Amino acid sequence: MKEFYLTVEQIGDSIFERYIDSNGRERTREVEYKPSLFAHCPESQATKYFDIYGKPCTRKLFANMRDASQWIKRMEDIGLEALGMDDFKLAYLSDTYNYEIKYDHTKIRVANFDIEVTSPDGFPEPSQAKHPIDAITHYDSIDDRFYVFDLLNSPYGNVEEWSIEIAAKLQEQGGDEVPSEIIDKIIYMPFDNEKELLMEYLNFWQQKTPVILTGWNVESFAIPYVYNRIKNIFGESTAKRLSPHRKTRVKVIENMYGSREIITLFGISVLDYIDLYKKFSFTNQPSYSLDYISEFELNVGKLKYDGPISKLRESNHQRYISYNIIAVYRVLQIDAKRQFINLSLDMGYYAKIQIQSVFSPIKTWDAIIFNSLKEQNKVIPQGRSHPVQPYPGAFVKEPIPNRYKYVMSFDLTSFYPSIIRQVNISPETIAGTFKVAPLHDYINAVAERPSDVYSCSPNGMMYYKDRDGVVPTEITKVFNQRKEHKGYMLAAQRNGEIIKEALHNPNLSVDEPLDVDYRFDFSDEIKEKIKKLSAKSLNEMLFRAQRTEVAGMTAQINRKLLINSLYGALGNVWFRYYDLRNATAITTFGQMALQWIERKVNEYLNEVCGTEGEAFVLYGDTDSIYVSADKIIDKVGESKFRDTNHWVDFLDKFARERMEPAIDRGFREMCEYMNNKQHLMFMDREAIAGPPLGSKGIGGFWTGKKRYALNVWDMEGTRYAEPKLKIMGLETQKSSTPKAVQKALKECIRRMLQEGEESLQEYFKEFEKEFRQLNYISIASVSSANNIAKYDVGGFPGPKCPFHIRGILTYNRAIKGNIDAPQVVEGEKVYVLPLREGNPFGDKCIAWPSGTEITDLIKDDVLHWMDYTVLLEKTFIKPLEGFTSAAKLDYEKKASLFDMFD
DNA sequence: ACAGGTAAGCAGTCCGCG
DNA sequence: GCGGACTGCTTACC
Ligand SMILES: Cc1cn([C@H]2C[C@H](O)[C@@H](COP(=O)(O)OP(=O)(O)OP(=O)(O)O)O2)c(=O)[nH]c1=O
Ligand SMILES: [Ca+2]
Ligand SMILES: [Ca+2]
Ligand SMILES: [Ca+2]
Ligand SMILES: [Ca+2]
Ligand SMILES: [Ca+2]
Ligand SMILES: [Ca+2]
Ligand code: NA
Ligand code: NA
Ligand code: NA
Repeated sequence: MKEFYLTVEQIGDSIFERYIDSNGRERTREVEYKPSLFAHCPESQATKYFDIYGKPCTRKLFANMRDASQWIKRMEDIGLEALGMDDFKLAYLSDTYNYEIKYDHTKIRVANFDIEVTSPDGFPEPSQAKHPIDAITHYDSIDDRFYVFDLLNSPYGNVEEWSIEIAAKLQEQGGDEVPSEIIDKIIYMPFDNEKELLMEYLNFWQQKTPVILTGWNVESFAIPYVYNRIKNIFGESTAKRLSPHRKTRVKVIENMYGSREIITLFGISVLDYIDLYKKFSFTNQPSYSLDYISEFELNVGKLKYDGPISKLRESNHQRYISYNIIAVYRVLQIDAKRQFINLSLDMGYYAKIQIQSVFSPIKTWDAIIFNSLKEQNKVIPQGRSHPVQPYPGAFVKEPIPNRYKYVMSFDLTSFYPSIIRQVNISPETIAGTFKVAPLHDYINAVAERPSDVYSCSPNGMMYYKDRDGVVPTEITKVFNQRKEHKGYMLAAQRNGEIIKEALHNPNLSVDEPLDVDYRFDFSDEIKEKIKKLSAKSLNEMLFRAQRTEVAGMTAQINRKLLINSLYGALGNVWFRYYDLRNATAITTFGQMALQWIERKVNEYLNEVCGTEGEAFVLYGDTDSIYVSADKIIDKVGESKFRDTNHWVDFLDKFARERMEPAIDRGFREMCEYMNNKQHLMFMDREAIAGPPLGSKGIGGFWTGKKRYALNVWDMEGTRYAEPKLKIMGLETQKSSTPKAVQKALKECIRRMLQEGEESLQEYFKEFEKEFRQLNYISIASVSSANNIAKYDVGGFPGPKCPFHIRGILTYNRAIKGNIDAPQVVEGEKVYVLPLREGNPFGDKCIAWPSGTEITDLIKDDVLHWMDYTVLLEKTFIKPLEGFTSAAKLDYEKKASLFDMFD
């Protein structure tokens, strides 16, 4: 097989690499890499190398990387550009691996670990590591085993070995319900003293050193705590054994009081799953505890336990260890579903960067753009500094608040990247400029044609229509990657719906879940089968379908992020190729395109419909349009429509056969107008929304920009079995909204769009009535806690002090002294509840770390002093008053002029 | 340092108000 | 007292 790298580091004049050799084994080598840089030179000295702008350059080879470094400063001290890849690590990879990398993931050692640290004080700061490490569960992907290290003797209590048969038993049987599929994979190792455990762990690590190291929060707690614990005991040179090269870096960020550290283990790629989750999951959770996340992702128990975690070890060491093993498996289960590690490897090896670099799109693209240029024997420009500076983005139509029974939406495929490709925007494809007319003249096709020669943007830029650009080239490649995965995804979604309608005719029997590749649309033979299967087999398929979908989603939504981030990069001063001319060429062309098609779509429906001057496009954002379909339906009337499914099928057909064709002609013209390289402005139907036939449901409404809700029946060709709401911007979608309120608000909306005014009213009267019975946590608000101290002003709120921040301050006063209660971590999120006039806390509200139930010290008090009336008005009614006001309804039946009969 | 702009809602502060 | 203009903060849509 082809050789591929594992980890790479630059240490002095040496580049340490861990790789998998031609045979398939893991090796490690030191290399005094001879790097190269470039200097513009006289054309009289023709050569093989030229920068991206065609100017000739000379290559200088250095005896070692340090000389190449000093040469960069010298050129800087002279005032001349020093071209080429300045991060030698990348150069080394681009050099060592002159080809597309095909890697064997079963060869990459992926380790997952978690540690437990009992602590009487409070959260045991890893900068200190003053408490003993009493448990480590480490899973190795090549061994496929969980290596458990248990400390039986500690100054906080001595316990008996952990029982694997007790652990395996069910909760209901006094066991731990440790997943059966991993019981035979556990390797238990009890230790009599902490030193032996740590020492046995280090040797373990040397034999099976991780290439990729992950876990939940391992970077902020596990890794650091282990480093300083082993360091504060066996000495610092021992602590450095965690690095296959014996070199570590400690980054100190002593945020105000208390000190937090970040340890860098050279020769190792650390992918904290929490960071992988926040970047690739596309979610915004009120809490980020593995417990909360596992629940959200896997829908499993809450790992229940009696006393406080600080005493879990002594009273029930049996469960303590079982819970540590599970937390490790939990992250693994999430990964099998989300597949963020696979994504990371894919990207890392595609770009040829250290794997952990996938957290940085700028470095990811610099590597890509760099390699792609090295091929053509070109020299990348030197990174220059630029001052931060604002620039226009997308256009967003101001919508008319109101309801909208029938609405049809259209969007553009990979907009900004497409625009980049169509216009050929790239650092070296610039041709010049042109006197620009007001953007609205291009929108209205009044302005003279920009260029007859070049590709243009309404922002004034011109690019070559012939020559191709690195940016358009490399971005298109990942776009195709994005396209393949979205196809697999929508297919799996289309299958999920086929199974759902099936779960209506579950022909009783004991059957087998079919053998199918859910990425492809179900064949006719299978569709014919399913219909007979039962809930047993059917449901297993639905689960497998949805797992396949999520998998594709991950792969596609993230290739999207990456390409969209290349556009972003262009507007960020640290990007080697930063340039507001292109960034703006992009966004400006974007604004034109949307408003251009807005005009078209309007002209086309004021004609082949009738009424002229009417505005069909009611809303729009960046690259989308929501076309009111009322008239399209009126044209034919409800008559011919047998059922809901009919007009929906009618609209689909109309959008695909009529709408789009016109729209395609609309952008084909705009393309000529700008004389762009290649037409790539593809706008397809998105949603088909309306209320179920003959119902009082308004089926759709808006309150303003970025705040609407539609009753959708088809989304990009997926015809749901049951109508699915599409809500955006409203409180039901915000993580700051109490769980109970989101559920309630969404239901009020469901009723609004689907059933009617009185349906909405009924539910409102009921929710209000039982509201006070809700669970305190389900109705608490959530917010992040930044700059807690800025307004700390002595335990009491300072000027302009934010509400939630005020809540915190009050909390620290109710636990003031009790250094045993949970603290609020700067940056983390917190639950927030209002307090009625007069309370021992003495303030408007109180706030505590999210995902956790406030400690028993305060709980029963805040539970009493809670202010449901404020919670109900601020969180539920106010927002609701906004939805119905825009919908032109009332959640509460207003007294009528007829309230004198009854 | 380490993708980007656009934009809504809440809550605090200051000010004009018989 | 108390709405309204403006700002700081948070969070969602593209
Ligand atoms: C979601 C998102 C969009 N955008 C911009 C660039 C997008 O091309 C533009 C339109 O957004 P979207 O419509 O969300 O996405 P898209 O056009 O890139 O892709 P598709 O619809 O095919 O899934 O908004 C960002 O810059 N960053 C983001 O994170
Ligand atoms: Ca833990
Ligand atoms: Ca869109
Ligand atoms: Ca789009
Ligand atoms: Ca054209
Ligand atoms: Ca189309
Ligand atoms: Ca689409
Ligand atoms: Na159970
Ligand atoms: Na059936
Ligand atoms: Na007309």
